[PDB]
Amino acid sequence: PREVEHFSRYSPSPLSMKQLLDFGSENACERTSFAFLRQELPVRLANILKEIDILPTQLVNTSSVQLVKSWYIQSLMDLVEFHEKSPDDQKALSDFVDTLIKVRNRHHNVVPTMAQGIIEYKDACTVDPVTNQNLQYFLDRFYMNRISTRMLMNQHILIFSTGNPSHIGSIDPNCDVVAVVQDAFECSRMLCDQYYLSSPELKLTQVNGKFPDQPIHIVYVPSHLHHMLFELFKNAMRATVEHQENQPSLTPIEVIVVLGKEDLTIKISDRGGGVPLRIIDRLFSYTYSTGFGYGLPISRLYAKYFQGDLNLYSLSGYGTDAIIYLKALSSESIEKLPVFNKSAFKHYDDWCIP
Amino acid sequence: PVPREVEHFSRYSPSPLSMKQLLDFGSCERTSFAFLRQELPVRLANILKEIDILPTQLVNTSSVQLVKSWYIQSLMDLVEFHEKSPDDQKALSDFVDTLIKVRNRHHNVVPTMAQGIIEYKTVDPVTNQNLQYFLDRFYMNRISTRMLMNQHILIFSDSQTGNPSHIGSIDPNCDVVAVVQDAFECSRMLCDQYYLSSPELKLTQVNGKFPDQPIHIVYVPSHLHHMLFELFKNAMRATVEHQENQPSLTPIEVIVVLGKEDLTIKISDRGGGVPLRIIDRLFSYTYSTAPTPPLAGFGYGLPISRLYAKYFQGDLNLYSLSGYGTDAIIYLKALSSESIEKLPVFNKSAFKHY
Ligand SMILES: Nc1ncnc2c1ncn2[C@@H]1O[C@H](COP(=O)(O)OP(=O)(O)O)[C@@H](O)[C@H]1O
Ligand SMILES: Nc1ncnc2c1ncn2[C@@H]1O[C@H](COP(=O)(O)OP(=O)(O)O)[C@@H](O)[C@H]1O
Ligand SMILES: [Mg+2]
Ligand SMILES: [Mg+2]
Repeated sequence: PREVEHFSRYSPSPLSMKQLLDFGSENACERTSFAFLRQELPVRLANILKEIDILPTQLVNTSSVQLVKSWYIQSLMDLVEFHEKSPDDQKALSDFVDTLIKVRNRHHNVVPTMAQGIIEYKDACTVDPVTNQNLQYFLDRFYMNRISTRMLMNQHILIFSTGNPSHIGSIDPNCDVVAVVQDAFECSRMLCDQYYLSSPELKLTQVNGKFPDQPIHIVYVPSHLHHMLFELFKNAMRATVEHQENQPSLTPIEVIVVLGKEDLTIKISDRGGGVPLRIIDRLFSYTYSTGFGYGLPISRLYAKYFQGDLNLYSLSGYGTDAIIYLKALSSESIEKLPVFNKSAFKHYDDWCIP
Repeated sequence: PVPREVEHFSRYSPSPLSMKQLLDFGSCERTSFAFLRQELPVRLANILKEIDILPTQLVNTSSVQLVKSWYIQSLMDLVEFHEKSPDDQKALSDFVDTLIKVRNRHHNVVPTMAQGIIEYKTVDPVTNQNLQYFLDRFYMNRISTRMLMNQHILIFSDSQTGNPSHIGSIDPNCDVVAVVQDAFECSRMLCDQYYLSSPELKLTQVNGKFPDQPIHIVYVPSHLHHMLFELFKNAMRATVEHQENQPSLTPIEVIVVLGKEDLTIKISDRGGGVPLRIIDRLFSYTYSTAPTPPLAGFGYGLPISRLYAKYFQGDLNLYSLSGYGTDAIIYLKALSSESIEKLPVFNKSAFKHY
């Protein structure tokens, strides 16, 4: 409808982790957050809605994609309804919390519903290299967009409706990185043991280049950090178990946590045989697995969402290294947000290739 | 301007050869002659076109104008052979002498081109992304024409037979670990002159392809040596300057792994790492954190080394943990049939790029 095209004319406004903190830690003005989000969420919903229409028709027409599209247009309409209310009407502040909760429940199944559309589409139809590349591009952007809107909405929900008191919404201002590592390792070990009757141990070490004795803390969303580590541990454990199938014991998964001036980096090392350089990129493809191959690409989105990153490099025949990079300063942890614009629409032989 | 024969031969694509094919004509002089007399002018004319569209204040440096002058003469020298019959023995022999002449003429191309970049700096090279793009293609083109000519010279000349165990410059049974130790020795001796000390080598090897067997592939040892040498110089500089407050130096650790498709060499140091932010700057020509002078300063080590790795469909990557150290990693195809030349082509696509 009209509002999809109207609000798609705005570009999304990215926030730093620091802004989110500074706002909601001490002042936490419910009026301001409400005014901000009733504008911002529609803009981000409308932007990704426009981008959906660019997709191949037999993909857009799947009941899956039509579901996502309709939930989004529905959420966008719900929210826009609050532009007529005043920030001072509290039946409005209160209903907005409720509307956000409804919206978060409505999008709960967005990821797998969209994934089903893709799977349906790829199974059924033949896909040019170009189109399969556009799908990757689209999905990184669609899922990033959902990560960002979930982030914003939960901050408002948790702060003004409640969660952990040590945290400001979903943000932990003193995130104990090492402890998130151990916790994510356990979730993985549980599943590994409950499936293979065995699992590698953790060998973790840490270096605080900043204060060489200090425990390692940064501002971060531990939930996001947990998701990345968990997925990387699942992979490293499965690879270790399957590669050492003829073994008495499993080699340890080795992790090092390092804090430098501007980076926090976590390197996870396994001796699970690796994969050939030829295959690496396919790992980060949404439909590549050997339980669905969303681990790597989604984890990489969580890493990138605040200007971090996630890389794999492997020694085929021996093992694999996964590195997570996170920004160390909260001021530089700024959302990486897709905007639908000339440059993006455009995006949808140089050397001799073998 | 541009001579007719350059215009003409640049209309062809170069033809990528594999290491296997290069090996093989060391197993008919006529046929190498028929190939090279055509191919070499094609590769020279292609790159001469790209030089032609270089920044006019670059193209007009005495250095670049001189390299252009050279590439033109070599092309003509070679085109003069187009009339001769491949079974004219005086021709075949004259052709060898010409390749020797041309190789001597091009001996100073690399430093002459770099010098021109120095002079050119009314600009900033590290940031100029067209200059980087051209430099990758220029140097790769040089690597490939030297390789082709040396192969012919070392196999068919009277006077230059190269290493008797090699076929041309190709070692069909390259002892990868022995080249690692040699490269490390060279770096060690340069490091000592700058620091009166240098880290030690700790090497491990895993042959997944042929367990317990020494590791061999078909490869050009001089290229591998160049790559290893440059990476070891960086690891040693980084390690020493970072650990200068400690009673001793942590070793540089190297793992060599032969897999089914890949040979992978990982070189890990504890030299303090670099922020993720400047990683890609590291592969930019002329980028250095050392003052320009030699151990470091010209900033060619990384981009050149990566060129060598990619030339035969390999690759070179750096992953760093800022505040701790860096992993440098080389990938080479383990099969000679998959080791195929990676060559620039000047065409519509390449032109769009500038
Ligand atoms: N550490 C690793 N060692 C070997 N292969 C790995 C590793 N991590 C990931 N992979 C490979 O890349 C693929 C994708 O992982 P992911 O994207 O999480 O999907 P899924 O876990 O469902 O298979 C895996 O199916 C596996 O084959
Ligand atoms: N192993 C390493 N550890 C820390 N920094 C490194 C490492 N390798 C390379 N670098 C950084 O990236 C830069 C580039 O290396 P290179 O391209 O060889 O040029 P140069 O050696 O002339 O400085 C170096 O100047 C250095 O600052
Ligand atoms: Mg997984
Ligand atoms: Mg160097």
